[PDB]
Amino acid sequence: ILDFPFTWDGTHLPAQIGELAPVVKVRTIAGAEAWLVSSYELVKQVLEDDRFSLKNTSDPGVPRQYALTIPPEVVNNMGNITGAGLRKAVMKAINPKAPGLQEWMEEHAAELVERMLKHGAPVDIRSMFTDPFSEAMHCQILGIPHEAAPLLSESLPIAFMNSPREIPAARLNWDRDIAYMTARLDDTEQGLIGDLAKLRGTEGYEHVSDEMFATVGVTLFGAGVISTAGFLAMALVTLLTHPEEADHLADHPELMPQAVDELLRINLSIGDGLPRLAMEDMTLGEVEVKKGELVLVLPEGANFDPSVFPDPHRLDFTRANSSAHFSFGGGSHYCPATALGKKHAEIGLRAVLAAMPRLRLAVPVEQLVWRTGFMKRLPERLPVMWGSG
Ligand code: HEM
Ligand SMILES: O=C1N[C@@H](Cc2ccc(O)cc2)C(=O)N[C@H]1Cc1ccc(O)cc1
Ligand code: HPA
Repeated sequence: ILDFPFTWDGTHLPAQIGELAPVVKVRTIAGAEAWLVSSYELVKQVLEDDRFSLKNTSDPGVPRQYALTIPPEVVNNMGNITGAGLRKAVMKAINPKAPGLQEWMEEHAAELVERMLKHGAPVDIRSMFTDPFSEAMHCQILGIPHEAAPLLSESLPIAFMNSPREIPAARLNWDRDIAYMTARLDDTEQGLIGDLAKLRGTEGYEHVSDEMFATVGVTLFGAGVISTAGFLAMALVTLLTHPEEADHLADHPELMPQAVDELLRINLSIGDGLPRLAMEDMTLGEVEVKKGELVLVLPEGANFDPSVFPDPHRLDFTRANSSAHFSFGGGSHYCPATALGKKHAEIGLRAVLAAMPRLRLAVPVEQLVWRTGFMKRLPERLPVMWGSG
C-alpha cells in the first residue's frame, strides 16, 4: 500500500516520483483509495477531460484526499462565480493591467526590500517579503484596508490544511472571514468589493445573497494569497539552492519573464494532488478507472517528466518549453489568475535580486523547517543573507 503524499520536504523532487508508473493506486490522508496520475501525457488527458470532475470531489460520501475546510459547494467556486454573473467583476480585479496596479506592486516590493536592507542580514524573507507582498496585493485588488491583511492571513495556515479529520478552527475562521467581507460590502468604494457592492440590489443580481458576495472576497483572498506567497517562497528556495543561477538572473533582469516560467515548471510548492472524481468508467493509460473513484493529478510528475522536459532537474531559464508546465493546472479549471501570478512573481523577484547582491541561505539547507499536513510545501522560516554594494 503506497501512502500519498510522499514528503513535505520541498528542497528537491521526492525520490518516489522518478519510480512511479504513470498511474498508481495510493491511500490518501483521509484513508481513501485514489489513482495518482504523474506522466505529462496522462496529466494532460485528465485535466482536459471534464468527465474527471473537480465539482463532484465534495459530493456526499465520495473518496476524499483530505477533509473539506470549506462548504462543499465552494469546491465549484469558479462555476458559482460564473453562475452568479460575477465573472466580469472577478476577471477585471485579477487583471495585472488594471490602472495603477503594476506601479503599486513595484513601489510596495521596493518598500519591503528597503526594510530588509535597513534590518540587515539575516532576515526571514517569508515574513518580511513573500507573505506581506502577497497579502497587501490581495487587499489592493479587493479594495479593502491593507491593515486587514494580518487578521485574514491568520486563517490561511488552517484553511489549506490537508487533515484526516474535520478542523473546528476552519469553520470558526470561515464564519469570521465571511462576516468581515459582508461588512466591507457596506463601506468599500474601490476594487473587487467596491464592484460587488455596486452590483448588489440591482437588476439581474436578485439571486446573489450577501453570503455569496462575501464568499467571493474570502475565497479569492485565500486562494490568491496561499498560491502567490507559496510560489514566491518556493521560487526563492529554488534560487537559494542554485545560487550561481540566482546570481546570473540578478545580472540579467531581462531574463525575468522566461525565468518565472522555468521557476513555475521546477516549483515544489504543490504538496497534494489536483482532485477529480471519475463521473464514468474510463481507461487512463494501463488502468481501468471506475465511476466514483478519486483521481489525483500530480503536477510535479508532469513538470519533471524527462520525455517532455529533458534533464528535468536542471534549472535552465532559457528552456524553450518552460511555459508547457502544469503548475497552473489545465483544461476547464486552468488558473484564472496566471497573468497576475506571473507579474507579481516577476516584480517581487526583480526587487529582491536588484537590491540583495549574492543572496544566500543563512542556514544549512537541511536546517529549514518544512510545514506538514498542508496543501503547499513551505519552509516555516527562510533566513537569507546578502553581500554589500
Ligand atoms: C503563482 C500563483 C498561482 C499558482 C501557482 C496557482 C495555481 C493554481 C492551480 C494549480 C489551480 C488548479 C486547481 C485544480 O485544477 O484543481 C488554480 C485554480 C484557481 N486559482 Fe490559481 N494559482 C495562482 C495564483 C492565483 C491567484 C492570484 C488567484 C486569485 C486571486 C487564484 C485563484 C484561483 C481560482 C479561483 C482557481 C479555481 C479555478 C477553477 O476551478 O476553474 N490563483 N490555481
Ligand atoms: O476547493 C476549492 N476552493 C476554493 C479556494 C479556497 C479554498 C479554501 C479557502 O479557505 C478559501 C479558498 C476555490 O476557489 N476553488 C476550489 C479549488 C481550489 C483549491 C485551492 C486553491 O488554492 C484554489 C482553488
Ligand atoms: O497546491 C494546490 N493543490 C491543490 N489545488 C490547488 N489549487 C491551487 N493550488 C493548489
